[PDB]
Formats: sequence, C-alpha cells, structure tokens
Amino acid sequence: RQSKFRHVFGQAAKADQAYEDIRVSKVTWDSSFCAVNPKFLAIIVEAGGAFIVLPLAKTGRVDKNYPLVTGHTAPVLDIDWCPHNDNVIASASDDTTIMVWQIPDYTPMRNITEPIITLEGHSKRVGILSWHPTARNVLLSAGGDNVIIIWNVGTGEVLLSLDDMHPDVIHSVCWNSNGSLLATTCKDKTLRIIDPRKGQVVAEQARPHEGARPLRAVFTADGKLLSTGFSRMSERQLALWDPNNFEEPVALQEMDTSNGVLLPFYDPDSSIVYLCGKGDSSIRYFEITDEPPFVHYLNTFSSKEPQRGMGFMPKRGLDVSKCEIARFYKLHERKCEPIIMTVPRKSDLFQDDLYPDTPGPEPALEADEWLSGQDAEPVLISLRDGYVPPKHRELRV
Repeated sequence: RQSKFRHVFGQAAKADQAYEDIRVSKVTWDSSFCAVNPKFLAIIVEAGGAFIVLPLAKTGRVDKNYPLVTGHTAPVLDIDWCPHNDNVIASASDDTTIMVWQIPDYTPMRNITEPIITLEGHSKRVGILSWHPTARNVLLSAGGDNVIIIWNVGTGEVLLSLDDMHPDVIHSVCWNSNGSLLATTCKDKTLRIIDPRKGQVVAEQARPHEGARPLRAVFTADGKLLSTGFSRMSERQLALWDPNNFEEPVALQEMDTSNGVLLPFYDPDSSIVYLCGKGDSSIRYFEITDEPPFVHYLNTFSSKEPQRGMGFMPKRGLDVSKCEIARFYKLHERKCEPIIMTVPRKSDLFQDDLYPDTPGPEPALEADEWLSGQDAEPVLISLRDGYVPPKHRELRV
C-alpha cells in the first residue's frame, strides 16, 4: 500500500527540552490532564484543584514555589485552550464550576485565584470542556448531571442547555470541524450525533454493537466518527462509523486487553489518528483512507515508561521547517517529555502537501450569529507565514 506516511516516526526530545519536577494529578479521570497551545503547556497537578501553566520556553526544573492556577475547591478534571486567544484557558472541576482564565506572558507573584468569569450551570462534577471551533467565546461543558451546556464566555449566558438527552453518563462530547454538530458516547453503550441548535439526536445506534462500550468519539474531516472503547471481551477497539449506516462499523481494529481508555488524537490534514491511554508506554498510529480496510496501521512509538496523561500541540505550534506533523507532551509521574512525530522529507522547502491551510486564531462567526443558525468554515491561515498571534489579547467579560 503506497502511503506518504509510511515512514512517520516518533523521537523523544533531548533531556534538557523536558519540564521536570511537576507533580501530575493522580486523580482517577480519563481526560488527558494536559492542554498545550503555541505559547503554553498546561498540566493538571496534585493539589482542592490546581493546574500549572508554563511558557513553552521555560524548560528544565520547575521551581518548588512556581505559581499555580488554584481557583477551584475540588480536583480539576479538564482544561482546554481558547482556539481564538492563546492566553485564555478554561478549567472544569469536581466543584461543579467552569473557570475561564487570563494567562499572563510573565510569571505572577503568587497562585492565580481570580478568573475572568466563573460559569455555574451544572449540579454535579464538570469533566468535559470543548471550545467551539468557529464561534467567538462559545464554550461547551458536560457534567455528571448528564447535561450539555453551551456558554457565551463573554456574557456568562447559557446559549443552549441539553438536559436529559442521554439516559446515562456522558463519557465524551466532540464538535465537528465547523461546530454544527456534536458526537457523544454514553454509558448506555451507544454513539449519538446531536444537532444542539435543533435540540435533536440526528443519528444514533439503535442498540450497542456486539455489547461493545464506546468511551471516546471524534469526527473525521468528512463527517464519519472514529470511536475508541472496549469489546464485550474487554479488547480495546478503534472503530470507524458512517453515521448514515450506524448498525455496522466501516472498520474495526481490536488491539490488547489493557485497562486504559484510549484517547484518539486525530490530524484531519494527514488523516492520521494517534491512540494512547493512561498507563500505556506506547503511541500507536493509523492512517484513515477510502482504500479498504480504511483504517491502516502505520507504526508505534514505544517506550518503557507508562504515561500519566498526554498533550497534543495544535498545528500553529508545529515546527514546519523540520517536517514535524505532531508533537505530544507525555506526562510522567514528575515530568513532561515532548515526543516529536516527523515525516522525513529531508527538504529545506516548505512541504505544502503536509501543511495545507489550517484554522487560525480568528473566529468565523459571533456567538449570536452561530446561535441564529449560521454555519461558516473556520478562517484558515498558512503555516508558512510562521506564528501569527491572535488579534484578541484580553478576553473582556
């Protein structure tokens, strides 16, 4: 099989490119515990609830007295950077709140305790966050109350509240590329595609597939679903679903009988998905194409060190000059180690076929335009122009 990704390989960064002496949270939750953007590395740490934010240039040993973000009163369960502001991060906590933070470029004098805004809509833990890809200041949360809330961060207003659309625990919620639809996984063992503005499930599995449990699901660029989960016999699975025919997967890859939820990291430009879970020492990666069997194993980056979490650098942070197509931020017990994925062209020329124009830091829509039903594609930028800072510095509430 001819693949331009045949020779994609991982390499650990040099020891002095690591972030050392960071107490990674050991709370039992299946989120990645790590959010990275082109400026910052954010990690959920052993605390109440706390996370650390490090400028990417500040490699080596983190000072014992390095300031933390500590506004929450119970463990932090999820963190997500604003796609349209590289100094804004949202945190979700077991305390039932979401806090949205203005991160300084400098080191503050003490712990950051005062967010831009606190969002109080859930009656139970908030373990899922996802910023809207195109609509300014729009933020999704999903809680242990099985409610999905879509917020306007700028006003603190609830735009949409999807209560009781799931009969049991919601494991994951993903936007599609233009933020018109949601994909969800549920403890009732079924996938759903939801139109949040219609308040309707538009596609669902009538019943579980051979008693399998989906725990994560993301959209492919063409609107199919990639799910991860466990078979009836506890075999970890990657599946590709056509939501127009939800009764049989297009493709199913069964792997090992390990315990950890596999997190899918999907590259829509390469059509590559990387899988790894808490406790895994490896990163396994696959190409998705319309040639059968559609899901194509490429390779595995192996190590002797189980991960405690994993960050994934957005496109605007990749080193295009080195044909870096992904950068993982692997969490160990006490450190964060970058792992670089390379397509080895051995060329000083910008590789356009690897780096098509990609969503930039400018929103395509205002919150009210999106709520009124407008759809737009993301505003694309070129990665050849280097780092282009967001127009917005301070998110004003």
